[PDB]
Amino acid sequence: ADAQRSHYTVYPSLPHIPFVKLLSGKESEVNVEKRWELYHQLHSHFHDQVDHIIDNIEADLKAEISDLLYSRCFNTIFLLGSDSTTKIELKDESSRYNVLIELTPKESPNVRMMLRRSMYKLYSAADAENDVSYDLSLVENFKRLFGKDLAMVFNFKDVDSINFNTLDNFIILLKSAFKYDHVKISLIFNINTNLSNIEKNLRQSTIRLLKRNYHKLDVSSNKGFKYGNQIFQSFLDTVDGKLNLSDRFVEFILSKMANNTNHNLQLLTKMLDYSLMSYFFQNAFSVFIDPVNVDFLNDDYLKILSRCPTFMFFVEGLIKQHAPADEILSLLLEEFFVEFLVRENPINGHAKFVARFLEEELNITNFNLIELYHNLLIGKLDSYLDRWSACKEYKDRLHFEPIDTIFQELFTLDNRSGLLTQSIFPSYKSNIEDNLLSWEQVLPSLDSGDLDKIMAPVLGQLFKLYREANMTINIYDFYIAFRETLPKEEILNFIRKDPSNTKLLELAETPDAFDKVALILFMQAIFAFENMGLIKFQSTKSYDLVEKCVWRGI
Amino acid sequence: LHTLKLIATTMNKNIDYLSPKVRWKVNVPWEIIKEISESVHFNISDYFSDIH
Amino acid sequence: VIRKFTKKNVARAKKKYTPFSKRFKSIAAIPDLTSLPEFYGNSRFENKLKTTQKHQIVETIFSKVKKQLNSSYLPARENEFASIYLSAYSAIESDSATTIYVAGTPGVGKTLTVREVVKELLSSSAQREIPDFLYVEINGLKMVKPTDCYETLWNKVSGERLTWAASMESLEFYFKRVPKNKKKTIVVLLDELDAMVTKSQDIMYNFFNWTTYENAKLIVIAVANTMDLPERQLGNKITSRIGFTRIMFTGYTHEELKNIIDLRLKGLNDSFFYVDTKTGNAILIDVRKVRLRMSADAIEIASRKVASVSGDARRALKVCKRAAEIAEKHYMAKHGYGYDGVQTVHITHVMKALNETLNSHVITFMTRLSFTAKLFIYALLNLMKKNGSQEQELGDIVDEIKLLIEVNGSNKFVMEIAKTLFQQGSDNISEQLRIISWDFVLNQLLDAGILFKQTMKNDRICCVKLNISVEEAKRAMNEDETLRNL
DNA sequence: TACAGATTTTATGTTTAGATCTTTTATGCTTGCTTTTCAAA
DNA sequence: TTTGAAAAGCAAGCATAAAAGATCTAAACATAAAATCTGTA
Ligand SMILES: Nc1ncnc2c1ncn2[C@@H]1O[C@H](COP(=O)(O)OP(=O)(O)OP(=O)(O)O)[C@@H](O)[C@H]1O
Ligand SMILES: [Mg+2]
Repeated sequence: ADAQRSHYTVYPSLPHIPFVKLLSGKESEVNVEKRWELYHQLHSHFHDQVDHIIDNIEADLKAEISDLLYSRCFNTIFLLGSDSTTKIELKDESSRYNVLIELTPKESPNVRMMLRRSMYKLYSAADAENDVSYDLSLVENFKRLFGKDLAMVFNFKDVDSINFNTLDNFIILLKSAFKYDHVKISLIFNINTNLSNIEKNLRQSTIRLLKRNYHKLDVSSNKGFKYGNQIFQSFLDTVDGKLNLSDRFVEFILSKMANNTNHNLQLLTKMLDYSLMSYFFQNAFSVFIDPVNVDFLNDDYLKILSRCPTFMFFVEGLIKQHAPADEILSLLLEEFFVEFLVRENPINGHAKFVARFLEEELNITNFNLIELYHNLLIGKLDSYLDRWSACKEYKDRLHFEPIDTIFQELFTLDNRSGLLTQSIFPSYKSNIEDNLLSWEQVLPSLDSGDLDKIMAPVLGQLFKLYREANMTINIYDFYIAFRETLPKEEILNFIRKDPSNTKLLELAETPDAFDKVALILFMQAIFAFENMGLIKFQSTKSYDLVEKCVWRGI
Repeated sequence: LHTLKLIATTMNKNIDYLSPKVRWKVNVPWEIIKEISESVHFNISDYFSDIH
Repeated sequence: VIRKFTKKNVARAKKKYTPFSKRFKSIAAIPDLTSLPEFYGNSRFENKLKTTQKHQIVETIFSKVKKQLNSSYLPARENEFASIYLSAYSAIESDSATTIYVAGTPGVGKTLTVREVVKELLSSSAQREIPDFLYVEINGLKMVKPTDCYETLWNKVSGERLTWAASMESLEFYFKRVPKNKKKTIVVLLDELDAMVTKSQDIMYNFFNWTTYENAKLIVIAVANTMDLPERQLGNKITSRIGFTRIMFTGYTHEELKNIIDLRLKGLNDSFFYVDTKTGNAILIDVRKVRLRMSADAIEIASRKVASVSGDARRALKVCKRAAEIAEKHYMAKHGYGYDGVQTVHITHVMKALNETLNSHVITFMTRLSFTAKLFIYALLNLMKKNGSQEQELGDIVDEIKLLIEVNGSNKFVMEIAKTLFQQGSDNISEQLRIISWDFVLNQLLDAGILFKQTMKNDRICCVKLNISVEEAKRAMNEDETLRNL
């Protein structure tokens, strides 16, 4: 059986886009394909800029490491917030081999393996452009074998993960190469936590050795917000003139971006991407971000767009300002819808204007463009600009009031349904607890109908008694409590419904029938709880008591 | 926090994260957690002043 | 190509990989292996160890007794000889395959009587009473690897040199598919079978399984030191399936050992010798005629002591040789003889030769140690008398030594020796935490095997135990005139 | 057949991933006494 | 406003889980000489 196997490949039997028909299925397939292709050009336009930004991050970061790496001691570079993914380049410097050595904690169980891997990589790199011993006498004999001087650049990856005694002994080992006049050694430390956590794990003589020339480099993407602002601006120029961004959405972006520090840019890209997929999958008005689809107006579009609250406010203001009733009933529209979807919405260009004015005209760099865009959305840009004590004279030039335009609710990115929360950052164990406790929000209540009506599913019934119990539960008392909730008569009628099964009918007329059925269902639900991680047997060979492990609402 | 070893476990290799037998402990000194608590303006010393 | 490590001293034998199942096209294509000059065996290193002597050896009257009591030179093993001989003879004359398992303690004459059975079988085959056979001797304690037996036996069968797995498949195909009229009978002595079965039971099961084949013509004699070796290496189902002959070899009694010794000495006791009086050379018959004897009670008590302890012939022969050597040492020292009326080997010589085996040197070694080493052992004995733990921390021994020095200040010896123990008799040396030669005597008692020390880098909490017993230590420290009164 | 070259076989060394058992220490249960807040008069 | 009394606290003793590691095995990774198999010649 394949179900009892470790793994197996199924060559399915083959007996065209995932977008569905909206407007209760009355949308045309032409509009579905146009939504598909529209989403693809928006996604391509965003992601080309994102790829260019990521490539520029790589190029500038290699440039900074190459500048710091060049121009009788170690040359020490500390890369703070590195995550150790960058490929470090060394130049071509004549009459000198520049050899770069990567070491991970998995490649470093002891000092011997560090030296053997380092000298194997050194000998292989020197031969690439008679066997030898992979030890430090390769370093002292390097000019005798290859004729040129040696420059070793050690790159320790994930320094917060390597055993620090091994790393200390390896640095003390590499100190022995200082007596050779043809060797210089550079060390690169990929620090993730901070420098004070590193020097409390190293010995003081090693710190005194490393203090002769060291350079700190904040290599995080959070420093200065220079790369997050380019990604957010690329998303803004993708959706400029087509889609709006809500203050709820930008506040959600900021709140989720604060909770992750080492991986911020691709979380932002994932959130913006999923919002774009959700909008282009749920909204039939997406075809109207292109002006060539204005002849595709039908009835269902009009009754969907007539429920906009901006339209509601506009027509009640119209009955406030216009006394006669004949002009009001004429609007209650197709021609009025077209003339307002071609508005410029200059908040994106003005956000770019204040961004370049803050960066290149006031020499202020420590601003978040996402936070600035949120403050421009809520109308408090002055309360964001009154911090640096230099925008006081420019307070009146950068003024902007928000314009709540008509029919912007059909073209916006929001989160008022919690879909972005349920899909990207769910309350996983809370959802499991709430599905176990309630269960009528999962299984439908259709109106064995009687036993389905008056008896709960077994896992939810067990969880209702689990939650109200103490930390330590007696299993037999738990089974006694579970048996009281069950119907003693309707269950015995339920197992007699099928006359074809004869052994169950034989077991049904036993005087100990209902307790056996209750114990079987109880034991199956108890092992389901044990596999989920809800309970734990606090023993090995008795299995008489269990301990509660999970509490709802934590 | 576990992969940075600011938190540690009772076992170090082939770690069963989902087992209830595996327990957790802090792996920072008092000075590090003190400056972390002052970074977030949390009164961590108030939970230790009355105990000793 | 840049290598990750090198193996520069690989010496590989020129052994082929193709087994005997592919030497011929079919089972009917195999010729008569008896009529082949490489099959069934159809030593050039002696002249390396050759030289010429210049001076004649002086062969003393006791050197005949010494040379004639060597293990290199079958009373009491007649039922065992009869059993092995009739099993092997009945299986050879019926062209069958059998296996005889022989067990026993070392030195009871197992290999000797199996070899004597084999030579008697060879002599009977020389008289054409039974068909001819090959004799192969495989010793499990004479190998680098246990699988080399597969390499050896096939090399004695076919004459070719294969690797061990190919040799195993070759031997399987030989004993299974080769017909009986095209092959010869093989008698294998599997000596030291516990040496070849330690890693796994493949060699045991293969050699016993080959005797179950109807085409095998194989006699396997397997000699071991325990009886339950087939019962614990193979299961009872397998050992019931083969059905080997089971023979035990009990140790010799004292009368049997006595007959062994004077059968080694049958032509020498109460015999005459022409002895050169100026050199000591003796010739069996300026020259004196000397009779030579060993008394009966000396051999009697030697064979009585050996049969109580081990019962093997090697120990009895060796204590007789050692007694003769002691007698010849005193004889050569008395007469001033060189290397190039009645002479007897007495009861006292056998007594002394037995006493070298019987006595232990532990007490004698401990009574001749220095004061610091005896101080260490005395402090250790005091600590196991006080707390009764049998393992004492080294810091407790240090404090007990310090307390024993500080308490006995009125003693003349301790007052005279304390400046030596804590300052090496010098006023420029500060008072030391350890005594002088502390680690020296600790290492010496660890090297002698008197002590055991656990592996711990904290020198204070590290524990030390006596590795001998407490009574030899008590007897050693009560001998010393300094320690026994304090 | 001949023979250079490629592949297999046999043999062994290097490094890592994990299992089992032993020794010492943490941890939870039991039982009897002492302090302390909250439900009730 | 008391009050009293059951919940909470605490500690000595002890059986047991579990941490730390000593010791070891086996699989992945690696090399290498002799024999053996392939493709032309
Ligand atoms: N019955 C005997 N008669 C004479 N000499 C004997 C006898 N038994 C043993 N010896 C002597 O003692 C030696 C030891 O005998 P043998 O090698 O047969 O012992 P074993 O039982 O095979 O010992 P191990 O288990 O040590 O190999 C023989 O070589 C021989 O010199
Ligand atoms: Mg023997």
